[PDB]
Amino acid sequence: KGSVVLAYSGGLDTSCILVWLKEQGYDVIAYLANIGQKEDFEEARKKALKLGAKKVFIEDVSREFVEEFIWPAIQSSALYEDRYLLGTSLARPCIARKQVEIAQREGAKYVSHGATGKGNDQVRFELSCYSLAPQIKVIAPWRMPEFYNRFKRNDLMEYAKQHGIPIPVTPKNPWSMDENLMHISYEAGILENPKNQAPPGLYTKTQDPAKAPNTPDILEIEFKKGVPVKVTNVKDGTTHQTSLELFMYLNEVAGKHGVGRIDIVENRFIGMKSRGIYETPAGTILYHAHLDIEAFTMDREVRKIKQGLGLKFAELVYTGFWHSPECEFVRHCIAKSQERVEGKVQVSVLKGQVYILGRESPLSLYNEELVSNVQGDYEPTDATGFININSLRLKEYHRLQS
Amino acid sequence: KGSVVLAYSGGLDTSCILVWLKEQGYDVIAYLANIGQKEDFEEARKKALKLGAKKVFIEDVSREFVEEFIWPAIQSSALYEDRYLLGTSLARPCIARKQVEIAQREGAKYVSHGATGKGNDQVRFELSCYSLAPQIKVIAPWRMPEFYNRFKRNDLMEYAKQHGIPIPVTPKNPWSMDENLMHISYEAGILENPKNQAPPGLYTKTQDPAKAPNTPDILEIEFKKGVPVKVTNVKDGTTHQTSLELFMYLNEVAGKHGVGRIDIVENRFIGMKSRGIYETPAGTILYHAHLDIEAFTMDREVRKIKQGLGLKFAELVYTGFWHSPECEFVRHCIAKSQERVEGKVQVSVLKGQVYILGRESPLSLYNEELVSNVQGDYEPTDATGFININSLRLKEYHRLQS
Amino acid sequence: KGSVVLAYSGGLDTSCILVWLKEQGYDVIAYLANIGQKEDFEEARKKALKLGAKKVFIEDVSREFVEEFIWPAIQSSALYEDRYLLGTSLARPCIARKQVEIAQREGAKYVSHGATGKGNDQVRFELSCYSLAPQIKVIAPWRMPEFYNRFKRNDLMEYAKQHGIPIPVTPKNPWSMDENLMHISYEAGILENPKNQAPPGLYTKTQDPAKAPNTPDILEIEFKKGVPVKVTNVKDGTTHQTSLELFMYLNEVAGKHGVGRIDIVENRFIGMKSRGIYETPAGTILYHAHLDIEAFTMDREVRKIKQGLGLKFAELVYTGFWHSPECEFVRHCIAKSQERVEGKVQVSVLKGQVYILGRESPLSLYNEELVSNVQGDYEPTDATGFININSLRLKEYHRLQS
Amino acid sequence: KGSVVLAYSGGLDTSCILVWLKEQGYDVIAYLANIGQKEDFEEARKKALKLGAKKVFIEDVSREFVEEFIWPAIQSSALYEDRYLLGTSLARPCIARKQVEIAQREGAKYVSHGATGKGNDQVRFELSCYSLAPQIKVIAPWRMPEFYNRFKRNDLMEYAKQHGIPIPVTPKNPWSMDENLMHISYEAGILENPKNQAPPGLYTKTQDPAKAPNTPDILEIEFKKGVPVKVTNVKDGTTHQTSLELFMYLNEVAGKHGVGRIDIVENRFIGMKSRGIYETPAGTILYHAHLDIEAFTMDREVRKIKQGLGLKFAELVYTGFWHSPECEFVRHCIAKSQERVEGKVQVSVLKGQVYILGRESPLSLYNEELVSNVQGDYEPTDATGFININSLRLKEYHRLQS
Ligand SMILES: NC(=O)NCCC[C@H](N)C(=O)O
Ligand SMILES: NC(=O)NCCC[C@H](N)C(=O)O
Ligand SMILES: NC(=O)NCCC[C@H](N)C(=O)O
Ligand SMILES: NC(=O)NCCC[C@H](N)C(=O)O
Ligand SMILES: N[C@@H](CC(=O)O)C(=O)O
Ligand SMILES: N[C@@H](CC(=O)O)C(=O)O
Ligand SMILES: N[C@@H](CC(=O)O)C(=O)O
Ligand SMILES: N[C@@H](CC(=O)O)C(=O)O
Ligand code: NA
Ligand code: NA
Ligand code: NA
Ligand code: NA
Repeated sequence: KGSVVLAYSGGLDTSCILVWLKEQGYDVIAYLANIGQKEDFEEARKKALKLGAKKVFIEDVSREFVEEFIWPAIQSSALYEDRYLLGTSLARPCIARKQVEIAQREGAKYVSHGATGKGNDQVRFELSCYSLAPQIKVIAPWRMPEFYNRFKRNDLMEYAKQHGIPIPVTPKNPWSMDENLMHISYEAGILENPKNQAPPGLYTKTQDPAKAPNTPDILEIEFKKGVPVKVTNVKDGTTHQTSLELFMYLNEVAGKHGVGRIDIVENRFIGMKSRGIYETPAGTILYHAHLDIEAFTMDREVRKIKQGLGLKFAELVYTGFWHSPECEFVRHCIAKSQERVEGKVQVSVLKGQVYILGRESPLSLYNEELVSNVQGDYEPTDATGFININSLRLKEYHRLQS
Repeated sequence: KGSVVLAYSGGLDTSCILVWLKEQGYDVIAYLANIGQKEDFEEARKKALKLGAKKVFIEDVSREFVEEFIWPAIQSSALYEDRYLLGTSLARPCIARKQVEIAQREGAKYVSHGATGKGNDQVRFELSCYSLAPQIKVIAPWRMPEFYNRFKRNDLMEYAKQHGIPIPVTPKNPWSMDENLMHISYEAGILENPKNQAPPGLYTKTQDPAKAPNTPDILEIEFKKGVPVKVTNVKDGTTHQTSLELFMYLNEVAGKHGVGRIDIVENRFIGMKSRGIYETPAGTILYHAHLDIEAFTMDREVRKIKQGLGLKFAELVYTGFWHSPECEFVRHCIAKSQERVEGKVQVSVLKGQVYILGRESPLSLYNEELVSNVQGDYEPTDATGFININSLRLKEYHRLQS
Repeated sequence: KGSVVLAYSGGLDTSCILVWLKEQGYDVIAYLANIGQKEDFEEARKKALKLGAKKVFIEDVSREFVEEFIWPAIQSSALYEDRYLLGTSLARPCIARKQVEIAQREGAKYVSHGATGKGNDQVRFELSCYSLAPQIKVIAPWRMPEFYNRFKRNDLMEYAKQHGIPIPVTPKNPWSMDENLMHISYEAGILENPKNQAPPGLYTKTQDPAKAPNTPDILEIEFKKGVPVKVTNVKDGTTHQTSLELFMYLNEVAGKHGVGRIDIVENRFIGMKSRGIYETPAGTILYHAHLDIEAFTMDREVRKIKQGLGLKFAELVYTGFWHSPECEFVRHCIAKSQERVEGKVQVSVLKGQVYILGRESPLSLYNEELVSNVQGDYEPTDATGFININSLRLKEYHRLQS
Repeated sequence: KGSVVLAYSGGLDTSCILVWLKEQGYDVIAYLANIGQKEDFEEARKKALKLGAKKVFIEDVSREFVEEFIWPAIQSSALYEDRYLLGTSLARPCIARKQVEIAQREGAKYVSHGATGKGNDQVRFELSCYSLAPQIKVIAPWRMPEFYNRFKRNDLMEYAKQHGIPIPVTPKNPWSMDENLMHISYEAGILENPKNQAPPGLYTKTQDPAKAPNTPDILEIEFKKGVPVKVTNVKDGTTHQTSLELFMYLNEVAGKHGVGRIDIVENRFIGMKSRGIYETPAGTILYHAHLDIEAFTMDREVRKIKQGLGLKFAELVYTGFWHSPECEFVRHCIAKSQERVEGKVQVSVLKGQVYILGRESPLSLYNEELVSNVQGDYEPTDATGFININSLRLKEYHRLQS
């Protein structure tokens, strides 16, 4: 009994959980985070009311998702375990934070979610909830015996049918999906056998690289403070100079050319290896563009220190520690390194690949004249000394193990 | 005076240097490292004799280049500054080591090279020479005033003409190339303006992704101890189970599909930023395949420690410290992590991109049953404790800065 | 019901737990790890039998504790959070491993321990048990509601009195102690207020530095492969050339001079900060001696890579991950670095401090002649080049943010 | 010819260099950095004028040395190679910066110093000079053939005698000293044999721990933002609440009790190992006090990230890169971590050792109640889940290499 804010999506799990928490005594507040997925939110709201929700909040959270979450992730220049661009992992603290906000506003003692007992997301939601509101209580049905021993997915379907929970007819895929503005992830079902290949009908956000356009899209991406501020199509003249709008245009450009597809096995914070395929179109373009622009504008030695911090950032976000003193310090250090990260990157998007074509920047650390056929401000005799003393170690070390 | 072993390639710089060291008193031993480039070595030998070389050594160094250099680089899973696969950087210690070997055999007091005063390669050659033979002497003409002030590239052409040094007619490109078995690099001339895009005729080793085959090549790559031992084409049945032969077939497959192209600005050991484009076809396939197979067969926590070592490996190789106690220790630690890195990766090569399709391994750390819709060996109640104590910090830290 | 191997010490907690597990249905095997503490093990055995133990194992585990645990810890050159020498943290995997060994021999389905619910040791025992024997079951009464809600320390005393559990008369100190061969730790009770100073009667293993001898003890410590193999007193001639015997002599020497005292606040694996004072006499001498000898015999760059691994080692041991693939890999890498770590360190032990006096080694990387008033094998002109190119960055970076 | 600012100390080397640069055509500006050493600066000024200096600048640089250099070094909590507190290494950028400032004011084209060709200090002076003023020119006589081949220390003495350069009568020690406010270092001569022990008359700044007071000094040190702001003697009531004054009082307290003595072999930026003994009295107290106060007030995970940065700081300072973008970024990150580092540490100074006695802070992350015999805000059942899922890896990893 009391009021619970449930992170609700409209699917079987969270439809059932709504009804279940209601059967258990709770007044349920259905909370629909609109984060760039393809939902008919109004109908999901109607469905939630029919199901017995006391209240429905649809929060459009896309712009702040781009600007407060995706932007620092690009600044980081880092990939979880050298492959994962963190699409879902970034979204959870964005979702959880608004959920806590709705709960404290409503005077609700409990929050709730439909994440499974073997996942990362359970951790991410709940670490942010406790971090931001130490006194909130969580109900995670998939970790409740009374719940998880009863619905041992076809047991859940039956539960739906018995309580008149509607099942869309659209029909089910033998995997689960997570979709937001940044990516789409597909993970259970048939994909659990890491020997088995994605069927072609799996890929919903990117074109098949064999069907993709024959002409590339050539874009110019402008950065300031490590994040994109402008996208212009060099050919057709299209321009976007606001965050969400440029990001979606990059999704639409990259998806059109089949860009952003990975197939990976990853290691889950609880310690299970999991097999996932991902579609991160815009994220893939920006990952590469940003690397090129920070490398052009950053000191060599700042960069290696900064990249260690990013690596740390990637692991903290993946495991669910966005709202922590350590990720806050790390985000601050990463932000600081990006002060001069600005300029323009020319890129080409074609057949499932992004290509860097050129770059320029008024804050460039590049010196065309110095690296030159012409001399210039350099003494070749210096280098001789530099080599010769770097070798002293090296010649010691040989003579003395000889 | 005395005998000098010159790392000779047959191009303008090292043709001129041969003649110059000869004019200076030295007996010149011309040393042609055959490392998978496209030279007519026999003619380069003839050219070296005509030029006044006392002696010519052509060393076919390809197999040991793959097995002793490229193999540990793949084990490392690392990229210099997140982009560079180290093609040229790996080759130098292979070349320098054989040069020192030829010099000590011949009783030659000096070795020599045609690397410029602003490069990485000068460092790599000479650090390995001193490391392996502390008493050898180096002649690096590009760092000698008597030499570099006189040939302030058209001054070098004149020198050639005046000493009857032949100039191929093939004509010059407004950039310099470095080619070996692993890659091709292009760097000076027009490419020095990082705003300027590679002209299409630049790309000699990879197909244009717009001209590349419409059907992919699907390959199965087998690893053992972190390095490829087998490549089989799933369609046409082609099989290679020896190191050099599988590597070249992967070059030929990846080059055919336009795979392995980068355009980057990098930071040079002497501290100048430089602009380079690279073609690393096989290297690009193996980079991705190996990542997938180590991730499937490696403990999560071994992996992050191991990846720090790889990062260290990448920097040590780039800067020229292959032959050092620190790179030796690092290579040893990296090798040790790879003991269980084995299995089979299914990959697709199409339109300038490599795709992972699936993987399997008898040393897999994957548990299909555990990660599953079915229960299994897991207690969902555990995770609740795991979350709740990970939050204790986190809730402390909020209350106490409140 | 069934048989349980209880890590038993003879104190109130584990005396009560013995009786409690017996009341609960279990046959209790009392397991006394002799690890260099000051117990009357035979009487603790008698006490355990009187209490209803089916069986008593006293295992003298000291020599293997020194040689398999303390030795790799010294090789590591690392301190948990720059202060803690890990005395108790090292002991647990030594104790747990023998416990699992006794349990599997006996055909016992369960193991048990008296560690509290807020500690590190619960984690260390149980992570090693599961790691070494995935199928064993743990009973940790302090985490059982039926147990911990009933004995909310005076409730435990009453339980003792009501079951005729003997209480020594020796009387209690308002803190808890953990003692082994390596150290003694004191932690709860009055010490929980980190503002409060240790009372003088707290310190049982080290002399008060104000009462300590006026003449120092000067010792020569010999290392091989990073671990001490010989201790000789320079004055009185005492010599120990076996592991356990030299270690105890160093405890006895350091304790005599008041060496090895710390007072720290540390952060506990579950995330609570805790206040602890420690006495690690021999450990403190060896920490300093070994640092001096590895620094004399190790390459500069091997050292920083190695020290990162040690840091990792310290955290893995503190948190309870000795028996893990990551600590195993790290111990292996650390061992490998120590191959040349050998020689002789002259040290002085006086008034709560250790002093390094000198050192020597046939595997020294020191060059007296080179570092010299005399020239020698060096070119001062080299250094000029080395400085000048290290500055190129540095001068770039100024001009280009000017 | 032209004007040169020489970092002058008044000793044989820099007295001779003054006269030599004058003989070579230059107008010499003698620059005496007063950095807390024991010079009679007025007489050194008189000596410099007699010697032919056009000008003499005595700069009292002590307060800014403490506040801008030593303070960030304490914030760092780090030791070069786990032993060296960086006394001399910190001073050089302080000295070099004022030298560049004097040179640019005077319109002097050149700066100069008497550091040897095999040292660290040559690097530190000159990297800061170039970093701060890319166009200045350096004269480093010890790297000039015309100079260093002529004064092959008794050749320098003769040079003095022949030019009427006064030699103090005080007589020479068979080692060189470097002294400032932070420490004293002794290094060449007899100490070059790392087997040889410091003679007792070597130690000028610290009492012999055998002669040191029988009663300790108990001090309370207050920190704010990671740096000491107050020192009060608990017994005698002495109080210092300004930076330089508290630092000197801590030198005077620690020196009185024999605190701050080390004997080490270190590895020099050019790659030679060197043997040095150091006396860092106040630095030693503050190193330990600050560690205790940051550990009490810092998040566990902020701390390990922060300590990596400090480690980086220590190496950047030792090698001479204070004035670099990477040390600037690192100092900024380190400063940021210290925002909450504040409170009071009770310490005891006795017989060559410092002891932590207690600590307190209004920004404490310590929770007496939580870590407690009393329950409190904790669920012991949580920890069971935390252990059990930390073991899942661990049990996997065993079954799958079984
Ligand atoms: N389909 C999903 O449920 N995706 C969520 C998990 C995706 C990815 N493994 C992650 O942990 O962020
Ligand atoms: N074209 C070339 O001369 N390539 C050699 C340099 C390539 C790359 N920047 C490297 O340093 O390894
Ligand atoms: N007195 C004790 O119970 N000592 C055990 C804990 C000591 C130290 N904090 C550790 O965790 O290893
Ligand atoms: N006596 C000295 O000349 N000391 C300066 C060097 C001390 C120490 N090895 C350092 O490099 O900072
Ligand atoms: N969202 C999925 C996967 C994950 O959380 O990592 C789950 O709840 O199981
Ligand atoms: N090989 C080229 C580039 C390099 O060495 O990095 C040179 O000698 O300048
Ligand atoms: N041994 C003590 C302290 C610790 O484990 O860290 C306990 O059980 O609580
Ligand atoms: N100051 C001494 C030592 C050093 O610089 O490290 C020298 O000039 O040689
Ligand atoms: Na709340
Ligand atoms: Na030789
Ligand atoms: Na078992
Ligand atoms: Na200037």
